[PDB]
Amino acid sequence: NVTLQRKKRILKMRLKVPPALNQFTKTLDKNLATTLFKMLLKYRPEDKAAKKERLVKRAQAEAEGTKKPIIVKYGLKHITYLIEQNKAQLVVIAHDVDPIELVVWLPALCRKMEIPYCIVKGKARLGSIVHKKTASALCLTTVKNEDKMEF
Amino acid sequence: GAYTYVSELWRKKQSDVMRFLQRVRCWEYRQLPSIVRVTRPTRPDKARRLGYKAKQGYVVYRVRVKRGGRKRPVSKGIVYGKPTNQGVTQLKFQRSKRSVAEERAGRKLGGLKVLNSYWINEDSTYKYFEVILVDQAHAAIRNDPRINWICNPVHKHRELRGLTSAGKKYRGLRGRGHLHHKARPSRRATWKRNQTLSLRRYR
Amino acid sequence: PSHKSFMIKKKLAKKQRQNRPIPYWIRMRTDNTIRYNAKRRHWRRTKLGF
Amino acid sequence: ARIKVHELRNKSKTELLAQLKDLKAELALLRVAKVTGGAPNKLSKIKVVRLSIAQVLTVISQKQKAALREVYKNKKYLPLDLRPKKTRAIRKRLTKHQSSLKTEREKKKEMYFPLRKYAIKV
Amino acid sequence: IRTKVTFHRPKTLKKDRSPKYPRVSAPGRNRLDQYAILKYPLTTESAMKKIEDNNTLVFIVDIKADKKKIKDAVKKMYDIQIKKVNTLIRPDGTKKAYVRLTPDYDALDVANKIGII
RNA sequence: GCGACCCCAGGUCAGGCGGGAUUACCCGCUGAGUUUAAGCAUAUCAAUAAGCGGAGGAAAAGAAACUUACAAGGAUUCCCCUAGUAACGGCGAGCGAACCGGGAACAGCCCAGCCUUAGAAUCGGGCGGCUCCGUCGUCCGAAUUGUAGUCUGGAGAAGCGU
RNA sequence: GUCGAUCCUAAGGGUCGGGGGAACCCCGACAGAUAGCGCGUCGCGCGUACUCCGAAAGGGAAUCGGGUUAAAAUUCCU
RNA sequence: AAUCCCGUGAACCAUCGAGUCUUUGAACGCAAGUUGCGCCCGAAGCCAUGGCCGAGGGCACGUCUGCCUGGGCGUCACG
Ligand SMILES: [K+]
Ligand SMILES: [K+]
Ligand SMILES: [K+]
Ligand SMILES: [K+]
Ligand SMILES: [K+]
Ligand SMILES: [K+]
Ligand SMILES: [K+]
Ligand SMILES: [Mg+2]
Ligand SMILES: [Mg+2]
Ligand SMILES: [Mg+2]
Ligand SMILES: [Mg+2]
Ligand SMILES: [Mg+2]
Ligand SMILES: [Mg+2]
Ligand SMILES: [Mg+2]
Ligand SMILES: [Mg+2]
Ligand SMILES: [Mg+2]
Ligand SMILES: [Mg+2]
Ligand SMILES: [Mg+2]
Ligand SMILES: [Mg+2]
Ligand SMILES: [Mg+2]
Ligand SMILES: [Mg+2]
Ligand SMILES: [Mg+2]
Ligand SMILES: [Mg+2]
Ligand SMILES: [Mg+2]
Ligand SMILES: [Mg+2]
Ligand SMILES: [Mg+2]
Ligand SMILES: [Mg+2]
Ligand SMILES: [Mg+2]
Ligand SMILES: [Mg+2]
Ligand SMILES: [Mg+2]
Ligand SMILES: [Mg+2]
Ligand SMILES: [Mg+2]
Ligand SMILES: [Mg+2]
Ligand SMILES: [Mg+2]
Ligand SMILES: [Mg+2]
Ligand SMILES: [Mg+2]
Ligand SMILES: [Mg+2]
Ligand SMILES: [Mg+2]
Ligand SMILES: [Mg+2]
Ligand SMILES: [Mg+2]
Ligand SMILES: [Mg+2]
Repeated sequence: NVTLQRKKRILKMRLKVPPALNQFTKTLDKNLATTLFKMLLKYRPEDKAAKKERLVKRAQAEAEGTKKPIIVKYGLKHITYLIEQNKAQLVVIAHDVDPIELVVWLPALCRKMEIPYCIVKGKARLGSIVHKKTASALCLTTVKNEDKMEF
Repeated sequence: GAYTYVSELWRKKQSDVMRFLQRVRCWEYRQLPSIVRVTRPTRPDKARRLGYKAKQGYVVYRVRVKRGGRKRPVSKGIVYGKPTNQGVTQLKFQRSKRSVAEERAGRKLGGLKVLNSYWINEDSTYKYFEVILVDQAHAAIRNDPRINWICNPVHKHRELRGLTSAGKKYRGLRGRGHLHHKARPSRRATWKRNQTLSLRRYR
Repeated sequence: PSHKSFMIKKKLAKKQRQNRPIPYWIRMRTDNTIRYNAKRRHWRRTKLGF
Repeated sequence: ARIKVHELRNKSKTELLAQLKDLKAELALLRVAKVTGGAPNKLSKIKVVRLSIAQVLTVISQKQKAALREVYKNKKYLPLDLRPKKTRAIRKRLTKHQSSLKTEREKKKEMYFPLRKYAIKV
Repeated sequence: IRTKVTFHRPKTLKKDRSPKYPRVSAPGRNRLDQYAILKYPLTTESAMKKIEDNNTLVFIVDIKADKKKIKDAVKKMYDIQIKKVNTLIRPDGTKKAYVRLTPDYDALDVANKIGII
């Protein structure tokens, strides 16, 4: 197992990489990545415990006779729909999606729709934001008005 | 809706992007054994249109099968018979490489039911397939009305009776009418029916 | 031979038990057709084959 | 006189073992009499004592099994010996609920458009 | 760092079985008790001479009984100590045990208690 | 060095599944020659016997990428007929279906993909309760590289009102 | 316990993984995270893919007289 | 056979739902022309936490779900 994974890394860089696949090596800079990830942490989806906690607050509210949340959108199927509908303002793509065909076309789609996109290192890092083991890509449909300048 | 992009990309197998990815994958598969468990399907879009679901009970295996015809397994290439049967090479197996891959997985994985399979790669020497198998004993499968049919005893070893998607192809069942009529209900059933000498009581 | 396995010795023991005459009172039962032991074996006439 | 099964079931566990111990000892003496030219009447007692030992063992085993089945009653996992035997094929079958599972559209078809009762006027 | 060029599988933790249910509801009953082990004494003329000549008792025993279990069965049955036990399998497939009692015990006295003499 | 993920390894880890047997019928593969041709090699015997596998009370097939050319039929299977016919064949020996028509029976359906995003609404397991082939609660997992709903071309989505 | 089998390995046999094979089967430690062992008291050290079968004539821990039965003994008795 | 007869009741009776079910065999610790060669758990009993004794049971392979313990810069992030 160790030998194959090391030979796999070598073989990729020995062969000529077509441009559509080579664009994923040009990931976002480390300095800008931290700023982007810091903003994402401020829009994390609610946890399982948090999700249940609000549903019991609503049940009591319903018995005793409200704002649209602003959170990160995840899921390749859902993100692609947002991009096509032109409701996405920023697309974050993982560079290490295997198989790569799942996202090798995302940069082209974002470019054709005039939606800014970035390629960041780590699908595991993206998954941690949305409380998942991994996430192929993340999307931001809208940021809170209090921080629309830095965004 | 991202699956259409993936499916359309896999229709361009001779493009630079696909030629590169398939070339690297083909090398990787050659180094591993002929039957290997894979954590997830290499072609999720292709898998789910053949019945695969991302839920406990579904498993995917990659099967490697050698390419080429079927040399007659006879010692020294000697046939004791008339010239019409003296051929040894240029003989073709009636079942396809896809069928063989399913049978190899089915026999090895006796505790699972073979659902379907699909092509993933090939070289001059080997052909690679991914076989979708279902753990019929898992509760998640048995409580799913769309797949729990495979838990019934009539569906034991579908691949060994030619009942899979590949099985229907090589039995001649993909198609009907004047070009495929002898294949139903089965080729041997048609023969026996047509050979029957019906001797009625009042004849 | 003197050197013999446990399994073979057990089989030979059973054959000896089966090599007896039928009890006399068997022939006096109602509707009896057993006249004698039809499976008698002599060590020198018929061999056990093992 | 002889052993009555319904009387055994009223005895305690210790008493059955004590009676079983006595019966086996009695049978041992009869076996000695069988090889020492015992009287024909005493040789007929071997059959009676053998029956008694089997009856006592049967009662002991039945009580032990019954108690075990009560201990594991309402438990999810039971020892294989206490699980229903039936047949191999029957045990692997889908449950009654599982066999009747259907998709949502199939459920709606049954409710919306079930088979109706009707007749043709003569 | 590694000082060995040969890779060895690292040791990993192994747990002992803790089944949620016992595979067998209860233990099986003892099929080789004292009565099962000792079927009956041998009362042949050759066997009888060994009662007094050698202080030995000849028993027919279960073929699955070993000398260790025969010794304990005789102790529980007749409450006597054994000097040594010799066993053989007879041509009829049954097992015979030559049980020699210690000098502290008299085979002839024990034989009368059994009821063979 | 500490973490996440990936791939892989070990486990008498918790709970499950598989092997083998049977031959009448059924499904897949493999596959002769005797024989016939008055010889014989294609052919025929035969898409058969033998061989190797896999099932069930039936199996297999099945809701048209069909038949047809008509004033059109309408999933599959089976019977009669078509018919020893069209066709195939050292066009020799031989071989040989199908549609229409008449009957037995009759049943239709489920997915994949654009479409929850104001909420993975889905499922499994551990534990507990109950009205225990199930259901409810709670906890830990699976899953966004997509569970459940909606849709399957005969349609359908959306809007409108009867 | 003392005679043998049992143990060891020989020509060889049967096999894991891997490679073939429609399958029955073929090759046989050759495509590989070996088996574990040692020393402390669970930790350190070592660690080259079989803890398998294969000899009543090969290798091999230990029993000698005397006596005893109709029939057993370097096995019973001393 | 003072086994059994106005009856918890005879039977080489019928039937089946309780219960028993040796060694093997797909055969599963390893083997086998061997009742041969291993390892683990352990009631009861018993001698002063240990020791002996021991009924009975466990230890095949492939594989699914979950879990525990780990390996590799395979891809990263932070010191
Ligand atoms: K031939
Ligand atoms: K021919
Ligand atoms: K639950
Ligand atoms: K030897
Ligand atoms: K020598
Ligand atoms: K001596
Ligand atoms: K051995
Ligand atoms: Mg999974
Ligand atoms: Mg002779
Ligand atoms: Mg013979
Ligand atoms: Mg001996
Ligand atoms: Mg376990
Ligand atoms: Mg001829
Ligand atoms: Mg002729
Ligand atoms: Mg001729
Ligand atoms: Mg045949
Ligand atoms: Mg079978
Ligand atoms: Mg059956
Ligand atoms: Mg029928
Ligand atoms: Mg069917
Ligand atoms: Mg249709
Ligand atoms: Mg029709
Ligand atoms: Mg005619
Ligand atoms: Mg023909
Ligand atoms: Mg027809
Ligand atoms: Mg018709
Ligand atoms: Mg969906
Ligand atoms: Mg609708
Ligand atoms: Mg509509
Ligand atoms: Mg010796
Ligand atoms: Mg050798
Ligand atoms: Mg072999
Ligand atoms: Mg192998
Ligand atoms: Mg090597
Ligand atoms: Mg190694
Ligand atoms: Mg050895
Ligand atoms: Mg040996
Ligand atoms: Mg020697
Ligand atoms: Mg002699
Ligand atoms: Mg065994
Ligand atoms: Mg044995």
